[PDB]
Amino acid sequence: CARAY
Amino acid sequence: STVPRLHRPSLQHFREQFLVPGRPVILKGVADHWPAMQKWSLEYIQEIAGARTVPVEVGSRYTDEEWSQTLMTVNEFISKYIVNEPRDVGYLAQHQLFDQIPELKQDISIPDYCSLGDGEEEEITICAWFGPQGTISPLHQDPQQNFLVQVMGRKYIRLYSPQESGALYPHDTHLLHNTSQVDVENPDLEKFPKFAKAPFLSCILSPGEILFIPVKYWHYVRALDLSFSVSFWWS
Ligand SMILES: O=C(O)CCC(=O)C(=O)O
Ligand SMILES: [Mn+2]
Repeated sequence: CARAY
Repeated sequence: STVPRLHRPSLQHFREQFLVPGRPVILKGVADHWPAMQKWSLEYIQEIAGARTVPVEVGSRYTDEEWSQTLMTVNEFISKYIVNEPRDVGYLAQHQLFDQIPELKQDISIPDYCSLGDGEEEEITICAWFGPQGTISPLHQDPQQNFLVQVMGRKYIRLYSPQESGALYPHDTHLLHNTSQVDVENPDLEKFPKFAKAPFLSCILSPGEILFIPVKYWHYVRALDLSFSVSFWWS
């Protein structure tokens, strides 16, 4: 569900 | 314009009018009877989760140069970033809290609409988004369908279709290619002039409401109050 990797 | 609100639409209506064409909608009367809606207070979260370690994003926006990620207990997060006059914005974001703390899973339900997807229920990813007023998730797109369920507080949400991607100036780098270079609420229109005319939808998502974010739809989210949301990523 990440948008910040 | 505004995202439409529909009360408990049939699976077929949701499929034909929203899922297949990839159009956002807010579903009402679906999550308003999750036990979470009445149970989740700061006190309850502290009692059930307070001692567990969680990742915390510190900084206004994950696109900022000062932004960072750390680890702390849920009790520490609440004390430092919610209740005591916080020195910085902190956000317990994008975290599979329900796999970590199965007891909390009893308080939520996977929406029945997820069964319209071509994927396995065991592969649905459930994330918690818990933070103070003022958290911001910059405009970005994700590779799966999403139901974003609001439990506590309200969020201001802006949605831009994948057809508008050229006006959103995606970053070139690999780690940020799913993220816009534009600050939605204060865009640099000298550097990003195409953004000004790009059409969008917006809403204020309130407790008990579910926002359907179609796969690849660009979304920007700002918490207006102390907020707890639960996302379901599904295909
Ligand atoms: O609520 C937020 O800050 C962002 C939520 C999001 O990006 C997601 O659920 O995919
Ligand atoms: Mn997202």
